[PDB]
Amino acid sequence: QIVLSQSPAILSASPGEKVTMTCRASSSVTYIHWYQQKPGSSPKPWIQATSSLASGVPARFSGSGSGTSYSLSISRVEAEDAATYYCQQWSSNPLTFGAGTKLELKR
Amino acid sequence: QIVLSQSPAILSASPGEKVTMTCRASSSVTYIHWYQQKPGSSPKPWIQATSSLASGVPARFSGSGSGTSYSLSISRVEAEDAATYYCQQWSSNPLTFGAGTKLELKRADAAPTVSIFPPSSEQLTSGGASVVCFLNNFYPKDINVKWKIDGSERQNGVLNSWTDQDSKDSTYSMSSTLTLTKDEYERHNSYTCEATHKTSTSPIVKSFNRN
Amino acid sequence: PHNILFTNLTNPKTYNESNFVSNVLEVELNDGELFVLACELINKKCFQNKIIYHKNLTIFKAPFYVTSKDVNTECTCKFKNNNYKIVLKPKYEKKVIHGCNFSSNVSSKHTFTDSLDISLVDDSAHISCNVHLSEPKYNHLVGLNCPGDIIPDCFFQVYQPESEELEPSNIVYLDSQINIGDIEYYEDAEGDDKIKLFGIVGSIPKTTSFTCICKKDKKSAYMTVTIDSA
Amino acid sequence: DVKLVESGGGLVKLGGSLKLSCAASGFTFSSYYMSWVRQTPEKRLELVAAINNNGGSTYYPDTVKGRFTISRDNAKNTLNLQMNSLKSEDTALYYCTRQHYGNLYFFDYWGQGTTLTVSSAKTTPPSVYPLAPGNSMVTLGCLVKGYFPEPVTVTWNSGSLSSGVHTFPAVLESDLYTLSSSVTVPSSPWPSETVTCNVAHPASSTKVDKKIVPRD
Amino acid sequence: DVKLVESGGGLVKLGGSLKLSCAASGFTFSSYYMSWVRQTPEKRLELVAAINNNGGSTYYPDTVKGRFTISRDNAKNTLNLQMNSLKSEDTALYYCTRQHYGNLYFFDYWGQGTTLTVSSAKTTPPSVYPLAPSMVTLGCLVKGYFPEPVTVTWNSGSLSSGVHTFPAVLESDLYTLSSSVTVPSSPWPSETVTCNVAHPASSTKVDKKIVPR
Ligand SMILES: *[C@@H]1O[C@H](CO)[C@@H](O)[C@H](O)[C@H]1NC(C)=O
Ligand SMILES: *[C@@H]1O[C@H](CO)[C@@H](O)[C@H](O)[C@H]1NC(C)=O
Repeated sequence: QIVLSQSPAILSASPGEKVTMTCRASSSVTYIHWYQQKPGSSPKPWIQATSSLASGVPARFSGSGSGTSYSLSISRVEAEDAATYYCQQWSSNPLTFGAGTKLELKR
Repeated sequence: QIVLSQSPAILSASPGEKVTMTCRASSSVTYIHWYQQKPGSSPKPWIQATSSLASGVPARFSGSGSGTSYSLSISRVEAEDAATYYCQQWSSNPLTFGAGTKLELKRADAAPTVSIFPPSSEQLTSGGASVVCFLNNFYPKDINVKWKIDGSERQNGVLNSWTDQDSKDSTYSMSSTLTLTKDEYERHNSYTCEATHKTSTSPIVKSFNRN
Repeated sequence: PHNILFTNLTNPKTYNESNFVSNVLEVELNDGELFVLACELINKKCFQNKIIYHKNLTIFKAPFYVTSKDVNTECTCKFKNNNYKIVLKPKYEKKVIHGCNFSSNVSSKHTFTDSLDISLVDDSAHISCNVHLSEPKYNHLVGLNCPGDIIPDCFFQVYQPESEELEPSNIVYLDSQINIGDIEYYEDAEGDDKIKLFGIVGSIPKTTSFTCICKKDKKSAYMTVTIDSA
Repeated sequence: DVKLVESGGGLVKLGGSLKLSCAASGFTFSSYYMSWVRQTPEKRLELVAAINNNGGSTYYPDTVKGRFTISRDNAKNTLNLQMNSLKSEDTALYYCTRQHYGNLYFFDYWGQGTTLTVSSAKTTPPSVYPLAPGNSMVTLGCLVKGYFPEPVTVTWNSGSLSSGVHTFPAVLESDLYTLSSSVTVPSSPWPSETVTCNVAHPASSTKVDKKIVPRD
Repeated sequence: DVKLVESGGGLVKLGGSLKLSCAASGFTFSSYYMSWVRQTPEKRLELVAAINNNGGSTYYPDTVKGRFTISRDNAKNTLNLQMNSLKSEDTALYYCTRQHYGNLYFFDYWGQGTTLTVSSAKTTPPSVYPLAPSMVTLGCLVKGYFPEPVTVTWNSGSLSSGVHTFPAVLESDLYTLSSSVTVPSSPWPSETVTCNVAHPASSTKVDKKIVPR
């Protein structure tokens, strides 16, 4: 199977900061889906096909990568972005998810 | 002189929509500057040299065009983008601006928080008598106001003022004031402020009686 | 016919399968040279720039600037059930770029005559960096290395020079501005730094000048170029 | 940082003359093209006059050519615009804005503007009337009536009361302005704490503070 | 609106078997790939099983291959997962999610999940202990219960601000948690403060009034 490594585990940031998480795959993968999960709810589709943004996802979000290196970037972090973010691959059976980078705030 | 035509005059859009305004020039121009103006403040530099973004302008904004057709585009409209946008040229003397494109942003259908006020006893002693009627934080902008003195309308002496869209909550607010002579004010009892808004089939009225 | 390298592998200096070494053909294309090959390309595509693929024939023009001596465009032919490889790369000359490097990284692949670290300049400022060229004939590279936005699209479009009187300066196409023909253009990117330049060969009708603007965050700069003749 | 402060605006009678000045700070004034740009009541931006960095050459659109005159004192970091033979059409808010050849003549800094009114109507002071009635929150008001001309400033509790405040624009009644400002506070401070609107009318040199009390 | 409703989850003893069903509404169920995906206590997401639009072909990762069995009734708009020989590792919250070849197999819709617990421990009721000694901080210790959940409220829910209900933890095989409420010195002990602990699995409700020591 393909191991998806998400770093950092905890991504603490202050509002306005440009932040970026990283999804490193064991082998090469052609795409990475991104899902945002806030406590009390199931995951939500966030970034489709590596770079396309799901409906209602604000423009500050951005996806970029290829091969064994993908990323998700927030230009100006807003308070509402605090959540855990998971990357998903399915270039070969089985479909695997990532450990999840949790966006924490600072005060 | 180069005439800069901005269309549409009012651009209504819901948050997230991909919107684009258009700056049509009478003759060809080599570049178009863009400035954003929100009420209470002077214009702010927004897009430089047709496509370059001013410092701090969010990446969702974009500029493009050439010749007699230029544009400004927002990928995912945010509530804070509601403002008036002006395009500016200076390919030949004189430097001319555009009429502007005011950005309307769709919102939850809000009913106006109406409130009527009888004329102050201080104004009464001076011989005048103005009744004020506020209609705040409503959406859509479309609304109507009438004054019903003891049931009968009194459009004569009515002044109305409207604020542009609030950039925070995307709502609108309006003030109406029927002025009357102290004598005419005393000759009647009921003073009503009727308002017709999409939020209701029946008009939101607010009346006060001089007991 | 004086600047054509012709390699005949089908049915003005004519090379054939004798000049190959172990079925390899290393071709050093001078800046003022052309290469016309006649063969049946294996995958009909090639050149891992300005190339023309026409039927069983291919023609390639030498680029003015080359970054690494290893970069090369490689074609593979198949004639008489035999495979021949042709490696093409321009003569390696480390030409200097007559312009301003606004970036701060020093491990760049490009060398600029002038330089001005925009990161050091005051915010809300607009500092100039002038570059001048004064030769009868030219064979130079003029460009800039901006870490941020560049105004306008340089150097296909350029910004007119400043007017003494109160007249506006406009954006023009470089071809019209300097009034010469085959202006070669080249672009590059080192991290966030953008490297846009243009080449110039031959003389020039009239001494003319232009400007290109580079902004980064709240800081700004602009490079003014001036070339002369007659 | 950069800062441009217009001054000198007010009411001028038909055909009069007035000098507006602009103070500059926080940048090399001598290296930036300055320009006066106005805004009409119809909300239109128009270039009035412009000047180069060294003050040599100037331009004026034909609409105001010969009538107005721009000027700059680089030693004092000041920009002046002597407007003569003013017509009613010149009634506008005049901004002081800058440009630089090195930013493709971009207006990266404007001012707050100074308001010019060209009319023959007499300068009249305002008459502040309190708006109060006689149940979670409460909306209070402040009626400014019968003044001339704008500029006018309405604030609540000397500026501390900022949230929930709508200051509606002014309108001409017969030939005098009239406006109002709403303020919405909870019902807790309505009988307990004091709320005052601070109306100022510089043209008439008048400052009024009306504490909103219940109707008795 | 698209809707997916998981159901059937609960506590299963070691080696047992259980069927989970998912109700779909608001879209053409027959045109979408369905899949069961579970979330471990480590908060990791794992694909359990998937099925094609017509129900023909299916896939199961080797971890559960043969044990579990996915199925779909397109006439009833339902997705079923018969899980057999359940092990402790299968303890997870199971989501019912969809995909489409036309959206690059994107999970654009997920249900709220149904919680599966695979353990042999016996159902045990809780033992509420009060925690008593400016903003005075009071507590409520819930000890020795099984299984999860447990609802801790203060003053029947009215006391909501300044309340931290810490997560539960396995002691030996039973859970244990606590809830911290912080009120000023004035309302306590002058006015009463009570924690309401309920354990539906054991059909038990406890209300402990916090009194000074
Ligand atoms: C080119 O190749 C053809 C192969 O048939 C040969 O007949 C011809 O003589 C060649 N010409 C040269 C100049 O090598
Ligand atoms: C140039 O230097 C910067 C230093 O911040 C570095 O981030 C970048 O990777 C360097 N570029 C190359 C091509 O090494």
